[PDB]
Amino acid sequence: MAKELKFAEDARAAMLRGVDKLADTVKVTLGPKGRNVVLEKSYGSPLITNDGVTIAKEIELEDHFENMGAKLVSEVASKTNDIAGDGTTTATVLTQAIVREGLKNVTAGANPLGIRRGIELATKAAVEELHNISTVVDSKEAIAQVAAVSSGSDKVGHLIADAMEKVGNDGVITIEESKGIETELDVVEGMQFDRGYLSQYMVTDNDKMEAVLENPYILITDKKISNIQDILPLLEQILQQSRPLLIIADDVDGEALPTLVLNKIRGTFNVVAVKAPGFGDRRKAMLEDIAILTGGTVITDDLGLELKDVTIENLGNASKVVVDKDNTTIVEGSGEKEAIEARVQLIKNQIAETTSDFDREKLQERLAKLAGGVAVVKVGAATETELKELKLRIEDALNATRAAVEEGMVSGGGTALVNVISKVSAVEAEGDVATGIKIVVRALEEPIRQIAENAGYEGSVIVDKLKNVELGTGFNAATGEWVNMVEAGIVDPTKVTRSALQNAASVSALLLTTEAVVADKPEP
Amino acid sequence: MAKELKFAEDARAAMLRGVDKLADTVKVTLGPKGRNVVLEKSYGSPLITNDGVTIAKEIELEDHFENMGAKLVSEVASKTNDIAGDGTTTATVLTQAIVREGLKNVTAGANPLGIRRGIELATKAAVEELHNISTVVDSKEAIAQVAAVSSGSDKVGHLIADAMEKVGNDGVITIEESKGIETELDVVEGMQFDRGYLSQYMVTDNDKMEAVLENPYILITDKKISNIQDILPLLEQILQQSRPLLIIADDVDGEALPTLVLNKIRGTFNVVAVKAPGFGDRRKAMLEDIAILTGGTVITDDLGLELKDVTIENLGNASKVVVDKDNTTIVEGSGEKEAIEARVQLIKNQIAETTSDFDREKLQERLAKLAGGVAVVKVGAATETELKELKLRIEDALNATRAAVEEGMVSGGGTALVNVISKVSAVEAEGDVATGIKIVVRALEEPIRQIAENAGYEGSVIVDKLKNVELGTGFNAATGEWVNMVEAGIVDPTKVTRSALQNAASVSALLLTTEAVVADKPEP
Amino acid sequence: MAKELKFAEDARAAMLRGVDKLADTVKVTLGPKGRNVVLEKSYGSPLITNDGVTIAKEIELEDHFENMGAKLVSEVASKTNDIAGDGTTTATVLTQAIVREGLKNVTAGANPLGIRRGIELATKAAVEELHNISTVVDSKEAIAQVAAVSSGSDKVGHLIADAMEKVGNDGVITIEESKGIETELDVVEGMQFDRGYLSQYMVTDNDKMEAVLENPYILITDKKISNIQDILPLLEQILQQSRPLLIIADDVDGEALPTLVLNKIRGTFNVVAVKAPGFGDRRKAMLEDIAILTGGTVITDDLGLELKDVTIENLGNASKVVVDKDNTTIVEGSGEKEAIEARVQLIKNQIAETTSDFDREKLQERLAKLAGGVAVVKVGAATETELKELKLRIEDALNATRAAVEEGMVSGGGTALVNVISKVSAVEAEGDVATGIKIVVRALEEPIRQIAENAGYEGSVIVDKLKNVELGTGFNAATGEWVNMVEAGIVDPTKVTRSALQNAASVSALLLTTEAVVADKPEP
Repeated sequence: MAKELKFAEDARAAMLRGVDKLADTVKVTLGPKGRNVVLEKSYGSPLITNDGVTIAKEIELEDHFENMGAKLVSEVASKTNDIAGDGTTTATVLTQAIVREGLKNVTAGANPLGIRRGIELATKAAVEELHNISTVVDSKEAIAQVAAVSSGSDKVGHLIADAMEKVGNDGVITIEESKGIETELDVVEGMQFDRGYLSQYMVTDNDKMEAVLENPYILITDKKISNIQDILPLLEQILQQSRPLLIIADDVDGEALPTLVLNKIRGTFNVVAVKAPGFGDRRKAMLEDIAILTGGTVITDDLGLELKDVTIENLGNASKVVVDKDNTTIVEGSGEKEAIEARVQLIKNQIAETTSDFDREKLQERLAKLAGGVAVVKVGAATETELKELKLRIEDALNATRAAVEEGMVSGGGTALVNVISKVSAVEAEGDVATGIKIVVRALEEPIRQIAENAGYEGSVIVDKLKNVELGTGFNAATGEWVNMVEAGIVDPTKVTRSALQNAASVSALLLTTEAVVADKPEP
Repeated sequence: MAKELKFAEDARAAMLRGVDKLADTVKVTLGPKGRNVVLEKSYGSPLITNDGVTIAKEIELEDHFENMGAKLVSEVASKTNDIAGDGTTTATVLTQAIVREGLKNVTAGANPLGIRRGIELATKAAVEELHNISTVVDSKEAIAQVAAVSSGSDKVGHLIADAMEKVGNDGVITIEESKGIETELDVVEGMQFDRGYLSQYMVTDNDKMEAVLENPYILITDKKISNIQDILPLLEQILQQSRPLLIIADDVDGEALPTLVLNKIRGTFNVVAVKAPGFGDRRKAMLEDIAILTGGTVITDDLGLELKDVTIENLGNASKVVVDKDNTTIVEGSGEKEAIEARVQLIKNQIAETTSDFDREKLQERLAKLAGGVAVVKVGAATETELKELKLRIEDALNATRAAVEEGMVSGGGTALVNVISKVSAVEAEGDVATGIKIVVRALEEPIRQIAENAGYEGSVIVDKLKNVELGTGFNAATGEWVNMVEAGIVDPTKVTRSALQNAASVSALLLTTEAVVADKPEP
Repeated sequence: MAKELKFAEDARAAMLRGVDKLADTVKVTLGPKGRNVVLEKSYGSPLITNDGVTIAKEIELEDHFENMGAKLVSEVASKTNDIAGDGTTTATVLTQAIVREGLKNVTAGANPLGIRRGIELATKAAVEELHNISTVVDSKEAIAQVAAVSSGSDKVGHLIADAMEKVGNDGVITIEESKGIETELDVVEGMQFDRGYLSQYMVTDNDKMEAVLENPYILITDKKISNIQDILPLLEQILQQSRPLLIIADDVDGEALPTLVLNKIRGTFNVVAVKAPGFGDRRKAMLEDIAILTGGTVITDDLGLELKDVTIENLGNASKVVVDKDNTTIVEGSGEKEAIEARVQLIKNQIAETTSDFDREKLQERLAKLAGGVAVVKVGAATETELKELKLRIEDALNATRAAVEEGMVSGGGTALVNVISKVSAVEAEGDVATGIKIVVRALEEPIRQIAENAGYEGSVIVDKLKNVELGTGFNAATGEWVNMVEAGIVDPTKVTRSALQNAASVSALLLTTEAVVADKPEP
């Protein structure tokens, strides 16, 4: 339908207007003293919240160009919302500030390519500085503290610590609801691999996006399943058993996939199909590993097994299977422990025998996945509301604990961002590159200033005083007192801040170079 | 519907307005330092890109006459985007410049026929000059180097070189996805002929427009298939076998073609029908060759074989068949090697015996097609994303390698266009012919000037300096330094530039002679 | 008050619109077959005429910029209407054509300075060619014929021939109304010098703009008259005599000039004051000559004569004095013939004695002015209407006769303009210079084409046929037959055509270079 193509600064003007609307909607919730925002709902009472990501999701502007800007910034915040729950907001604020000042500078000349180069250089220097100054979190006690201190009550700290030690740093940790009143930690034989669901229609938990199967049947095969006829007898058998089915194949497509999607939507079959991890000869390796762990059999042409000949016996079994968008987790496989041990010993022998560091690394990955097991956290509480609250509290606590483990810990409340201003200013450049460096230097103060303003304190005073105080001491927005953030517990993960900064810088660079916007003309 | 008959200059004014809108949308992406353009999408996040052809495709204007201009220029770029990926943009810029200046000259007299004649003469002289100055690319090392450029990592250069040597200049080279991690080159018995699919509904790969069949059955016949009843038993047999079917006939039309199209759309049959290459007694020659290569049998009235009597045995077989819009490629035919060798020897004897250079050429074409085989590139990589990226990188690398092989290699960045200005100015003409010559001379500077402006440098300064530097040295837009483009690798294939220039000149000549525009009146 | 500054082409658009309006109003009267235009008058019946200069004078446009164009072209025609009565129209037509085509060319580039250079070169070449081809009119019989042709009655030819044979080509010829019925030619002692009236308020003949005095008193002095008190006794004496007074002084200014102007307006004094011809010691030379011719005395400080001491006796006397805007003519001075002869002999001796060619030339001018006398044409007729018609007929006849005498005679009806097209096209130029040459070549056909169109004949056919006929044969618009214009009497003065062409070219060059127009904003 007819476009409304537009060039020069007016397109950028509308871009900026949309971004400003979204930023003014979101940023007021930033910081511990964030103010509340009210969202309209089609049915029921309206929701009042200060959660940034939800508000950003709910925004949709009538103006097509402003809607374009809102969608852009929302998709930017999406790339960071995964870790923690605050990195989806600072990115928006930084993006708004950078875009505004860059547009103003470009209006007066200032070749945009130089601005983009300067922004990238400043961002790289800032990332390097952030990785430089950081409280490395690797001690068990420090990890337990960090887990508990953020939101993890107190017991969650020790629980996460013990599970993290037992399964390792990359070990799989799962959270479950215990029927009792006590939360317990269990380590069992399990399998998690980077293969998400083939479609969102078979998602069991819409809120968590994850597909949850309890005591499901597991189909293990290296063949490609494009025909639903190849599995109809097994489908009928499983329907007779009325149990969930997990499908692990090379690829499920064609007519079989829509048929299974329709059956799942209608509730006829609780079936989930995912792609087989690995490729080539490697794929059969952990296919056999999964077969051993679950007690099932890999359906491959090498063994002379056909899809139509698959019975219930050949199917793998497990207590629980969790499938997210990108990974599939298996809990308590029904395979024999001795067979799993033999497979582990075989992989260890291969590792001791292999000479290729790549092949050794892959075999080590398989060995760690097989032997590390899965940590199971059976959360127990007196009431279902208590159980749900504890589950939610444990989830983000675990996420933040992992984020701290990989990268580290730095000063919270945006103090780290100001702490790296000097290094960025130390970067040498000329012309538009220097202009972009100054742009980033000015914009880096936005989070702390905005937090101070939200608490009623003058932002400029806070910024100036922070620039002249000792490193490690910032501004406590909750109390208005200058204390040690590390001692006061106002700490944020390094990964969150660096990811937000990288995303904001990249997207601002992309937007500043925009010259023509093609949009759909509103229908009269 | 109602028409909006409009004549004289205002019709050309609207023509120019539409062309100017499209050119202003497209040209900002020209050059290595091109700026990004944002396109709206009905669903999902808006797409940001600097790819010219996609942006040109997405443009649609509400004004009917401006829509005429946009569609015209888009169809112009259509003839050029096939080779490489940049010739779809320079043509638009040149067309815009020529149209604008020609309209301005025509407004003040300047009989348009003289302008068209002058434009054609200047374009012919420029094409001759471009064919004059060029780095001929025929050495194996040079071909491997050129292939190693583009993106073509480093291994693609050697792989393309070896396949090209093995199959020859016109030999068929195919790209496949190896299940392993390594990319391998294979030469097999194959068949490609200039016969595309009969309809786009049976296209398996919409993105590549190509029809892909894996281990398909091949129907070989010289008869015309207008009735679906003639093939129903064979269709049922193939449906029982659940394999793809390839149909090679004189013509498939009538009721059989829509029936097959509907079956393919519904997924009932993975059938593809194409016309038989060759005509008269010649057609049966490559028909028998295809039957020998695939192991099938030609269904012809000479042999007493009827369409309803065709069985699975008489059908040709191959590992893979690729059908594009204009050509059909067969990979790994199942026919006996000895029979193919006997056919090759027979064709060689015919060549040594034939006295007609036309018949000898046709027999030589058959012999080379049969004996050269098909180069198969089985691309292997660790990840599917890596495999897809490598496949895409190899595709355009092969296309550019062939384009350089046929024509040659010249300076990139539009330097070659300026390098031929002197020869065009040397063309002698008078009156409107000379006016058109000056028009083309002025317009030829548009690509380099636009590229310089996109990088922030003054276009006029760059043009003037380039006109006075030694041949072979141009302007590096990436760095702003005057270096040797051949040494610096800023090189563009001769075919791309000459095709863009020819298309732009022809279409501008057609447009400048327009006097009346008939367009549908918008419905109130 | 407020301006309405406007730049670029729109100012030139307004200028072109105004010029086009004026040209469309004027050019319709061009040619012998010209049509009649009707003008409005405040009182009485509206006047219908085909006289170009009157119509151009009456034009006044409400739009300010179009008014500027009309005033410009009118001031151009002003410089040309002085000679003959047709050169005030061809200039306008040529100006319109040149301006239109030049504006159209400039709109599409074509640096205006090159256009102006080309126009000037073409005009210079055309003027040279016109001076090349011409029928030189110097024979007495040819002069008499040229006087006879046009209107010239028949006797006026012989009368003018005898007159300018007696007084010379540059001799002063005067026209008077004889009380009898016969027109008579008389040669008397007179004096004409290039000194017009100091103000238009003392003009006696408004229609002829000339100041006419019958038997006036002549004041001859070299002093400057700024005080009216210096001449009050003489003014009273002349008022007692009730005769006109002529004042010849170095300069009359201050309070005396407005006082004399007021007296003349009120009719109290029929006084005219003009500046003294000559400068330095030279001025007193013709001052003494005038005193001798008129019988008066020069009032100078050398002779000890004061302005207040001037009496009636010291004043010069003549039968008639005619004062135009630029020259003052004295008829039948009352000075002694013997004294004039002695002065003439003295000047002849000085000429024979002087060695400076400049001084000899000045003395020769004085001698010719003193000795050649003044030709007096006493026109007689039966009725006053006949006398006035004959006077008017003799006036323009004499003017055209002089114009032919100085320059020559060429083909009329615009034929001469086309006859020089080949030479103009032969001028070598490049770029915008050549473009301006083509502009002038195209525009030179406008007069003949317009004349043909006014008579109903197709202009293009006439132009094409005229370009291919022998020189000296043109198109007779009156009859539509191709005859010899010289034989048919369709002849125009060379001076008229060349002056019109020069004025049109100069003004077109000035207008084409216009870039900003400052005009008075209309009052709301």
